[PDB]
Amino acid sequence: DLNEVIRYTLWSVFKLKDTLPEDRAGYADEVQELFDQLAAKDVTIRGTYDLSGLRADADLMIWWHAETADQLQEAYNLFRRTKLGRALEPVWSNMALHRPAEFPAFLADETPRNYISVYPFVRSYDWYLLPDEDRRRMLADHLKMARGYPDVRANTVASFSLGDYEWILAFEADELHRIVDLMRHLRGSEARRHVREEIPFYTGRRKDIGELVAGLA
Amino acid sequence: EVIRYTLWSVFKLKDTLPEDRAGYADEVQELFDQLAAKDVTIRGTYDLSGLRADADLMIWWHAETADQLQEAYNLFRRTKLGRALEPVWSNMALHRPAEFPAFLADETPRNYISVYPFVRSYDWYLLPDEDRRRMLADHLKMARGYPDVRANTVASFSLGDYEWILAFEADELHRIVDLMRHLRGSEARRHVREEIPFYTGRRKDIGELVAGLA
Amino acid sequence: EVIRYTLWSVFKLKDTLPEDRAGYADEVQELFDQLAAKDVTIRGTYDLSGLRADADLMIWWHAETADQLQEAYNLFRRTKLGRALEPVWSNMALHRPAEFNRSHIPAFLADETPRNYISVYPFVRSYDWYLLPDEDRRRMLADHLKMARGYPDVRANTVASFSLGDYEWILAFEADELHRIVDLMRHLRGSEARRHVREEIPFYTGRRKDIGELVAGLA
Amino acid sequence: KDLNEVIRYTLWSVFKLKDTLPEDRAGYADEVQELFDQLAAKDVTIRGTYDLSGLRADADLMIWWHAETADQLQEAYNLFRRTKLGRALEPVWSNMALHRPPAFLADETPRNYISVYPFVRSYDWYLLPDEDRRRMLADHLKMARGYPDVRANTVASFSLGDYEWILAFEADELHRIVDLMRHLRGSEARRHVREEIPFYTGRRKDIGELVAGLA
Amino acid sequence: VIRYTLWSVFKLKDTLPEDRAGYADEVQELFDQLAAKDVTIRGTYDLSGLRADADLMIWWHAETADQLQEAYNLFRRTKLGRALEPVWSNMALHRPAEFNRSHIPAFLADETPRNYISVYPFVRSYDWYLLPDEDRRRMLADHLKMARGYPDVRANTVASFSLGDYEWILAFEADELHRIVDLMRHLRGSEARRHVREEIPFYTGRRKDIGELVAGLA
Repeated sequence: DLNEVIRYTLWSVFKLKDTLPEDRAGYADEVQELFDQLAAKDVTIRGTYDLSGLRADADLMIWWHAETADQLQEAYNLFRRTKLGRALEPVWSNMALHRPAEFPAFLADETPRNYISVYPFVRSYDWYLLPDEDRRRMLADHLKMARGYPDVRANTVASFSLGDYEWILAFEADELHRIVDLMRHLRGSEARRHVREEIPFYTGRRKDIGELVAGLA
Repeated sequence: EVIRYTLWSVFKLKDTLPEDRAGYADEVQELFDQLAAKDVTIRGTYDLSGLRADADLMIWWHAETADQLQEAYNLFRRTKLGRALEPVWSNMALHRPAEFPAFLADETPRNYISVYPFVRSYDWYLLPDEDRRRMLADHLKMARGYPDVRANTVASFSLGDYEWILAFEADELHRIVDLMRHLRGSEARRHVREEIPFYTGRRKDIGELVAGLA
Repeated sequence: EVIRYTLWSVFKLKDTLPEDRAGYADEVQELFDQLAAKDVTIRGTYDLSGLRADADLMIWWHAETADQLQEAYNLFRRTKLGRALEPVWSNMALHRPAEFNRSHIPAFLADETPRNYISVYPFVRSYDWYLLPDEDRRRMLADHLKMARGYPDVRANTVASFSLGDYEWILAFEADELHRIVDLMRHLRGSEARRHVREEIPFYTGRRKDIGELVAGLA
Repeated sequence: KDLNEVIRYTLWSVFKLKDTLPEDRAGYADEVQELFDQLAAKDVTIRGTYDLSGLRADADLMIWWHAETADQLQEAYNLFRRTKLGRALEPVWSNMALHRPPAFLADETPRNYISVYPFVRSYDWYLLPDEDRRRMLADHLKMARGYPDVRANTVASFSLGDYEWILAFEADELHRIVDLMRHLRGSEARRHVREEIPFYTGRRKDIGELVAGLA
Repeated sequence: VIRYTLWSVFKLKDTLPEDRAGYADEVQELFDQLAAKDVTIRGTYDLSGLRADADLMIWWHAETADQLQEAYNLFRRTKLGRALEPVWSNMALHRPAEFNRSHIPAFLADETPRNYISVYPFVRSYDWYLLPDEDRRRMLADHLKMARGYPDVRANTVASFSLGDYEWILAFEADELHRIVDLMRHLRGSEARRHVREEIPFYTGRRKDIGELVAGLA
């Protein structure tokens, strides 16, 4: 059903060039105004996240999605023209596209969650060549191992050929330690034998842009 | 016979372009026009911004000699736009006969591009000829469902850090994604060492491209 | 089962501090005092300089929530000292239940007595480690404890960091004699768990110092 | 046998533009040529200067120089960095090798193009039975015989830097270097390789034309 | 018996002044003041040209890590220090060998000057310290035997576990640079080469007095 709708999704991570000015009046309002105008074009900002402290080279993440990649490219450059954007250096910006699963929470469920963890993913070279039953069993068993974490909202979106990775993953939860515990628990899944890359991790706190701007150095 | 070198040059903004960027695109378009008189072809300029944090612009250009493309590259870096950009990745390749090119036979424009380098496993070129022939033929068979994606694979041994540069051009971006996902099922995936960075973006005329960058 | 987030934040000098650095340390100590009043604990500040070309200072701070540590981090970056520094590596973790013991208090909350030196590094196990039969992992973890019994003067901290950053665990070792940390690490190269390691760098090692003497001694 | 007894250190130094050379760059090339002339009088040979621009984003210029001692090449390197051209450049990669038991001593005839890269063999390569190493180095020689127009240099660099060998290929037709390298992918020695990048490929140019053509 | 040793590598931010009078004198006076406090500067080395991202290395050692940290920061306040960017600085100390009873590191026993140096860090394979003791003893004995043809290359092996990213820092001092090259090539035939994970960066250069070193840098 919702697999026939096309939705590109972009996670854009920035770090402070140094700090924001002591007088940062208008910084958040300008960005909120941009986000409001993007919403008129059905470009959705799902959240802005404070990453500072949890990573030395990242401070802010924007999660935005739209029907086309071009809309998100325009949004990205318009953000970089804001006063806040001009105080930031781009760090990591990766797009993904909802594709039908072989055997999406952000489109079905918009209720806010306090924390997020985002990371890219690359499977082993053998993974897509395995017998269909191997991959089906392993993807099924990781679902069963995740059933104890219904409070963690999981997104896994295809990114082949949009960048350096195969999937981008995003986990949303109201309690940060539940993301930690989920990830630790899934280390016991057999699919862990078929992983090549899963960093960088960008983890932080969802905040409204006003509070986000006020809190950054 | 027909020697053609092909170069993909990727740049990122030093910061942003000035608010008043009048003449930035015109100067570059004038340069591309003069290069055309020298049979240096700009196949396209592409907006990479947003899809990568450390890249904003790609130029795909080709010529009969590498020297012509080096000259073109330096002339571009002297333009106002070139002086607002930092070089990120610039890699040349050369059309060579296949063991067992669409960018020269087909010039019709496509909306989107994906460019990435490629390095095979150490033993790939040592496998029995029939093994390579079989896997290369089977990846052709698997790509049959995507005739709307125009593929180029160009040899780059000794021109840089890689063995091949690949470029995929399509009017619908999701078709490039779907092709790449589908070819993950080819046995040739067992003989791969490197395939990044990926540079994917939207083909734009230089005026619109310059206007849209931060 | 009490949640405590712990953060190690590493910085390097942009250049040097000014010849006149009056009030640099005082401003930071005042911030640390205000944070302590809000139950944000600065366990230590450490001089890393010289032992690493790209690091000079580390702060170990911990609190009930990640958010409190994010606020502390940004407030530190606003100090004069903070504005003279470039962030290098900042990684958070928290104690979670061990697989094979019933301890629920991490060592750093149980023992806060001061130690002269520290070594901090992240850790990532082999892909197969958590897939091994339980008894194998139990045995190898038991053996690394047994091999560490000759080093009771090295205080060890093991805290989970899955999904908070690029790693699985953050480890910290606190000792009054720096060579005892070296000798411990060398000795544990004989543990079979070494066959199940993927990543364990960067190492940030240095001398615990009061912020006044730390600021005075930096270039 | 006057070949593998004469001592010769060889250095490949790669630079990139900090940004761009000035529009008025008169005297830049002449100052460098004057230095090269003074170095030749001290038996420091500049085998070539090469335009790498465009073929790599982080490289514009390479100098290949060689001398009887490493110290002479260190002096040459620093003197170049004091020229106006040198002060407009940032060092990128500079690696020395030492001729141990090469055509850069037997053949001075210019060639239009160069490809330079470092090399590290598998950990067990030097532990293989001598027959295996003899066979593979011999077969790889056989595979290169169709490319006599490509001049090959392989120079030991153990302990001078991060590598085991530095390789340099010189040819008048750039496509012949490409074709040689592709052909040698069929050599058994390819099973015993750990590292072979960065590649620095470019066009040999006199310093005047090189300086005029850089951004 | 405890002696920490530190190798600190720097690169020029750009160049030194054309008139750099006083640069070397200030550093030499710092070295003299440090020697009065039993902080030894074993050598300063010109790395330039042999590496694009390094120009100067200092080998210094002292009874405590803290003394070397102070020395490092004091050097960074000199005019020369302020013209340099730190690149790589790694500390180590001699610890008892597994299979010999020597307790004095070579660098404390022999300080006669040598023209050239090669310094690099080292990390063994994950299984190396898990091998049967006899296998490790045999391979270490064989690498000593293969080095017997190079008595003119002075070797130091110091432990660096937990002080940085490595297990050992190695230093080789010789009057003829080609002898270091030849030693390393020869030891590629040792069985211990099957048990290596990391051995770069290599910092190789010429020992110089600080005056001539400063004079020769760009």
